[PDB]
Amino acid sequence: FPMKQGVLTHGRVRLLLSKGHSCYRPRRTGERKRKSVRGCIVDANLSVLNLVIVKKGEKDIPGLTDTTVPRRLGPKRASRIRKLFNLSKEDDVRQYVVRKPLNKEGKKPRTKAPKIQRLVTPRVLQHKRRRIALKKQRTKKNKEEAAEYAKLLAKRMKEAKEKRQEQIAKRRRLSSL
Amino acid sequence: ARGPKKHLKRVAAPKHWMLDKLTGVFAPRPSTGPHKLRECLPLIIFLRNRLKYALTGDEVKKICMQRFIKIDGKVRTDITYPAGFMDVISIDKTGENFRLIYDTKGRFAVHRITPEEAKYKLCKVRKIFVGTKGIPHLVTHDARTIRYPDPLIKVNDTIQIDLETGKITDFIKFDTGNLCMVTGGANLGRIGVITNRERHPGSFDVVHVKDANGNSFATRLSNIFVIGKGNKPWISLPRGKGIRLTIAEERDKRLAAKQSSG
Amino acid sequence: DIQTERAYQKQPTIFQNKKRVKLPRYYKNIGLGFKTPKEAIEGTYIDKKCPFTGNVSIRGRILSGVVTKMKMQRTIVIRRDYLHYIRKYNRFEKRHKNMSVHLSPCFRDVQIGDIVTVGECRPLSKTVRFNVLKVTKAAGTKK
Amino acid sequence: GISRDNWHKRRKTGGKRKPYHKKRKYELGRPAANTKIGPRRIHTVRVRGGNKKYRALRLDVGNFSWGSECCTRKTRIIDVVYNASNNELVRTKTLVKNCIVLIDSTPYRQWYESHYALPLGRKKLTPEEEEILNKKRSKKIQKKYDERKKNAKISSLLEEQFQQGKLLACIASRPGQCGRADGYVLEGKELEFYLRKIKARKG
RNA sequence: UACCUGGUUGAUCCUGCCAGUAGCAUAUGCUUGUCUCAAAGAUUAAGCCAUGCAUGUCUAAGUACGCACGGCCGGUACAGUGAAACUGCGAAUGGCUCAUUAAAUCAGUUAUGGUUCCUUUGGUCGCUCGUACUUGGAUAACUGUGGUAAUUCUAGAGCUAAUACAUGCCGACGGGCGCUGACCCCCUUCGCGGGGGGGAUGCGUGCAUUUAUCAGUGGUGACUCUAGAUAACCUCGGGCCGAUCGCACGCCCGGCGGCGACGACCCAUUCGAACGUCUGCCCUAUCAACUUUCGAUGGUAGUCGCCGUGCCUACCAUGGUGACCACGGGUGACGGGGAAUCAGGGUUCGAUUCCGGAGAGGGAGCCUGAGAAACGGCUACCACAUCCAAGGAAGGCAGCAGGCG
RNA sequence: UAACUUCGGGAUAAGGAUUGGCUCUAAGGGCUGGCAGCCGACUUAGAACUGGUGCGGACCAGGGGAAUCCGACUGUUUAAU
Ligand SMILES: [Mg+2]
Ligand SMILES: [Mg+2]
Ligand SMILES: [Mg+2]
Ligand SMILES: [Mg+2]
Ligand SMILES: [Mg+2]
Ligand SMILES: [Mg+2]
Ligand SMILES: [Mg+2]
Ligand SMILES: [Mg+2]
Ligand SMILES: [Mg+2]
Ligand SMILES: [Mg+2]
Ligand SMILES: [Mg+2]
Ligand SMILES: [Mg+2]
Ligand SMILES: [Mg+2]
Ligand SMILES: [Mg+2]
Ligand SMILES: [Mg+2]
Ligand SMILES: [Mg+2]
Ligand SMILES: [Mg+2]
Ligand SMILES: [Mg+2]
Ligand SMILES: [Mg+2]
Ligand SMILES: [Mg+2]
Ligand SMILES: [Mg+2]
Repeated sequence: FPMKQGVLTHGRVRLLLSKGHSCYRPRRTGERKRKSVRGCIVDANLSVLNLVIVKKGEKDIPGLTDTTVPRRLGPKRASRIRKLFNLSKEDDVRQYVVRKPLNKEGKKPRTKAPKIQRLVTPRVLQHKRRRIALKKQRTKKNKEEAAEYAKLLAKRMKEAKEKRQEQIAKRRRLSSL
Repeated sequence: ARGPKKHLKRVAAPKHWMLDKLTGVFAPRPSTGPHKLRECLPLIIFLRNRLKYALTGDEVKKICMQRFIKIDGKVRTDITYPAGFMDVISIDKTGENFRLIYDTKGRFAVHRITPEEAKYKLCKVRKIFVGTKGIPHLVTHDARTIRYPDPLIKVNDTIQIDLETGKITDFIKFDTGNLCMVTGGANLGRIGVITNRERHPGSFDVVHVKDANGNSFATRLSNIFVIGKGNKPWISLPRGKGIRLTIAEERDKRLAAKQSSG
Repeated sequence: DIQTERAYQKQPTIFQNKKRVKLPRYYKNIGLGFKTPKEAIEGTYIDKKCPFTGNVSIRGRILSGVVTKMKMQRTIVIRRDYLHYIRKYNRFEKRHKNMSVHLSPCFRDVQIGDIVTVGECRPLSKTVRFNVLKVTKAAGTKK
Repeated sequence: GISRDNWHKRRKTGGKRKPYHKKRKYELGRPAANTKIGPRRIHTVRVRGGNKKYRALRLDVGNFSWGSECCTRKTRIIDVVYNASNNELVRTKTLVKNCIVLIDSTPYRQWYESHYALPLGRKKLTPEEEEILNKKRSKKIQKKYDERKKNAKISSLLEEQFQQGKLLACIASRPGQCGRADGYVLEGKELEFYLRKIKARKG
C-alpha cells in the first residue's frame, strides 16, 4: 500500500479517493473508490523508501553520478524551442528543431524530427483571414436587409395611411350625404 | 424511462410507411429534425421501399454517402433524416426531382416534378415573433426562421420560399375561397376550397371545406395548409387531384380499368 | 382595514409612490366572454389568486357546481353531480364529486346552494385548482 | 436526501398513501443558504439542465432603487430590522426576500445634492460640498436648476431618515438563489406600515 | 345450430340438485410416416449461482519524434500506414422479470399564459467604443527504478503534445447616441428678464443576468406576453463576443482569396421528460366513522426546487372526507391494447413479444452527466458467499447459454 | 396505557422521553382621554448559545408484573407476646 502526502498518521487508513488524487486511477468518469493507503510519516513497517538526491556531495558515487542518461525527447511546441536556444521572434524555428537519429540493424540510417505545433504558417493566416472575411459578409448582410425592409415597411405603412384616409373621407361623404 | 428513447419497433411505426411484419423487429427511427416523427418520411424508407433504388440498409448508405441525395437544396448524409410535407428530394445524378405530397389516401406518394418547380417550395407559418431589436421573425412548419418578412403575413398564411436563397417570393393569405390541402386527421390528402371558418375561443377552430365534387368535410385548423388562390394550386397536384373516391366506385374504376386493359 | 397581516399588502404592479405636490388598481378581463364584476374594479381588497385582480390565468376546462360549505377563508367547496352508466343493466347510477374552489372576495354575496361557474387554473394549493368565475343565485332565494 | 414530493403525505380524504417508486433525482431539495451579512462569499451550485445557481452565504452590498426619483445606486447593507415571516430571522441577521433592512444614505444624498442643489438632512459644510451647492453657475443652466426646485420636496418621513444617516429598504431579489441583494427604498404608506410595526415590536 | 339426457316413486306430475355433453389451457399416459408455421423455468423460489460471452468507438479534417512498418528528394517541422495513450462522444437505449402498487399505476381527454431539454434543422455569431505573424506550465503514452501472496492495484525518477487545462489583445473604430456642460453666438427686452442656436472637457454607451421606474411594434379568448425608454447591477466556486483543423490553390501591389470540419451564448424546432385537469377498477361492514400542534384542510410572508403547490419553515384560522360506502383489511392484483367461451345479453382470463409503470439480493446515500437516485457506476449497513501467506482483496445472471434447488 | 369489570374502576397500570446556567422572543391585563398616553403583576410556550452528558444534583420522594386462598368494601378487636 503506497504512502501518500497529507495523511499525517502512523499506520494504514481507508480513504475515498477521486480524480486528481494520488494512488488512484479512475475507470469511469466521476467514479470514486475507497482504498487503503499508508501514512505520511515513515516508521519501520514498510518495504521501500523512495529517496531523491536534491544536492550532490563532494565525491562521485558509482551507481548514480558516473553514468549519464539524456532526455529522450526534444521540445515540440514552437515557443519552447525558442526558449531552449534563446531565439528571437523573426528567425525561424524550423532550422533549429532537434532531430532524432534513427539507427537499427537491417535498415537504412535515417533521422526523424517531430512536427512542430503552434507555429505560424501560411495556412493559419489564411484561416485567420477567413474568420475576419465572414465578419465582413455578416455585417454587410445585416445592413442590406434592414434597409431593404425599411423602405418596404414604409410602402406597407403608406397603403395603410390612405386606406384610413379613404374610409374617413367616404365617412365624411356618408355624413355629408 | 431513465432517458430518451432511441429505437422504434416496426409494429409501432406509423402506418403510412407501409412497413411489413416479418422482415425485422426494428424500424428506422427518424432522426430529430424539422418534421415530427409521426408525420415525416425517413430517407431510408423513400429510397429502399418506394423507389427501390436499393435492397438493404447498407446499399442506401452507400447511395447517400456519395453525396448523391440533396434534400431541399442541401446535401444530407443521414440515412434516417426525416423528410416531410412539401420537401423537395433532388437526385441530380439521375436527373430526377420529387416533392413529398400526400395522395388521396393517408400516404406520401412519389411525385416527379420539373426542375423549375423544384427550385421553390411552399410552407405554412406557425409563429409571428419580434426579435431583439424590433426585428420581425416568422417560423414555418418545417422550422425555418427568416427575418424581415412582409408585414402582411399572418399566423396561418403560407409563403413561397426559394430554396437557393431561403427568402420569401410570394405568399397566400388564409381566407375563405382559397384552395387547401389537409395535412393530418381522417381527411388528410384531400383537396378543396375553404368554405367557412368557425372559431372556438380556447378550443381548436374547425374549418369547413368542400372538394371539386361538392362533398363537404371539416377538420381542425392545425391540419389546414393553403396551396393556392381560388382553385389554382401553386404546385403540381398528384394523381387523383385530392378527390377521395369511396370504396363503391373505387372497384368500379379498378375493374373497368382492368377490362379496358384486358 | 386591508392591512391585517404582518407583511404589507399591495398589488405587485401598481407603484403607489408617485410624487404629488385614490390608489389606481390593476385588473384585467379573463376572456371567454366572462364579464369582470364591478366590485372587483371599485373594490379595495387585494388577492394573489383572484382571476380578475391576481396573476392567475384561466385555461383548460370550464365547469360548474353547487356550493356546499363556506367555512374556509377565501375558498369554498362545490359539489358536482352526474350519472354513471353501467352497461350490464342499461341503467344509470348517481355519483358525486365535491371539490375545493378559490372564491375571490369580489363575489361577496354567496350563500349555500347556488350555482357557480369555475374555470381551471394553475394549481393554487394542495387541493385547489379552480377559481369562481360567476355566481348564479338558486331558485327563489332573492328576498 | 431531501425531497419535494407529494406522494409522501396524506390524501385529501386523510388516507395514508403507499409509495410505488423510490425517491427520484428530479424530486430533490438542497440545504437552505441562510445568507448572513458580512464579506462577500458566494458558492455556485450545478443544477438540473447544467445551469448554475449562486448561493450567497455572506453578502454585504446591494443596489437599491429610489422609486420616487428613479435613482438606483449600489449601497452597503447595515442591519436587518424587520421580517414578516419569523422573528427568529431578525435576531440572526439573515437576508431573505422581502425583509426590511437598513442601508446607508450616502449614495442617495450625493445624487440629490448634485441633481436638485439643495441640502437634505444636514442638521460645518466641507469645501467639496459647499462648492457644488454654490458653484459659479451661468444663467442658462441656473433656470434649469431653478425649475427643478419645484419638485425637490421629499416626503417628511424620508427626511429624518436622511439626517439619521440610513434608510429603510425592502429586498426584492432572492439572495439565496440569485446571489444578489437587490431591492427598493421604502416610502409612502408602506413606510409608515413598517415603522409602526418596528416601533410597537420594541414596546 | 337460440338444443338437452340418466338418477328420489308400486307407478305419476313437479321442485331440486347430482352425473353425463362440447370447447379452451396446464400437466400426464399410450401412440406417432410426410410437410408448413410455431409456444417454451410465468404459476412453487424477485431462491442461490461455477464457467464463457452480452459496450465500445477514427475521418482528408483534435494530440504520432513507438524505424512498429515505410518513399527518397533532403535537411524548409510534419511523406504515408500506424499499435499505445491523452481528448471527444456513448455507456440513461436495448434485454429480463412482475415482487411492490387498488384514484396509486394506467387509459381516453386537456393544460404548462406554471418548466428543463444533449443531439438534429433554421436563425443569430466587426451591433460592445476598450505577443496577436499565435501567450503559459504541467501530464499521460514512452525510457528507467520498484512494492505486494494476491486485483483492470499502483509509488518515485526522467522527457514531450492539445479542440485537455489556463491567460489574453489587435481590428470594426470614425465616429454616433444620451447626460453633464466651461463657454460662445444670435433675437427680443432700458434693464433684469424672455427666446433660439452652436459648443470643448468629463461619464455612460452590445447581447445575456438582477432590481426599480416610464410609455403603450406585434400577438392572444385572456399576460405581470414580445419589443421600447430610463437608473443601476453583473458573483474570482466570473457569461458570450473562435490563440482550433483539412482540402485545394489562385488574384493583386507584402496584402487579399473559395469550399468545408470542429466549437460556442441566445432564440425557435425536434425527441422528449416532469407536474397538473376531467371520467373510469376486484372482494370485504365479523372494517362506521377517519385525518390534525410528528401538516390534517385553507390564509399570508418566505425557504428549497427546473418551475405551480404544505414541498418545507414561521404566524394564523378550524378546517377536510363518509352510507352516492369514506377509513381499514385482502387480493392466488403490474395497468391497457387484447384472449377463451359465446343466440341476444354476459362470464372468466390478460406473468407473456405492442404501449405505459416498477426493480435489479434487502434498504439507504451519492458522483459524473443534457438526461441516473444508474446497479454489466460508486459508498455504507443487513443476509449470503469467493481467494488468502491470516496482513488484506474481491461480489451481485429478474441479460445469453448453462448448473443446483 | 392491557386482561378483567358491579361499566363506576383497574390506573401513577405496564413502558418511554425531558429537566442546569445564560441571553432572548411571543401570548396572557388595568386606568384616563378598532386610537393614544400612563401603569403594572405574575405565569405558560418557543429559540440560540453554553458546561468533563451535567441538571427533581442536597432535602423531599410508589419497585413492578402473572396467579391461587379467605374476608365484599370503610370500620373494630385481646392496654403489657
Ligand atoms: Mg428500458
Ligand atoms: Mg345489457
Ligand atoms: Mg320419496
Ligand atoms: Mg324404485
Ligand atoms: Mg356438470
Ligand atoms: Mg420428402
Ligand atoms: Mg425430410
Ligand atoms: Mg405471481
Ligand atoms: Mg423463479
Ligand atoms: Mg401485500
Ligand atoms: Mg403481485
Ligand atoms: Mg400484463
Ligand atoms: Mg431503475
Ligand atoms: Mg436473485
Ligand atoms: Mg441503486
Ligand atoms: Mg448482471
Ligand atoms: Mg443496465
Ligand atoms: Mg394490575
Ligand atoms: Mg377455585
Ligand atoms: Mg376485611
Ligand atoms: Mg397484645
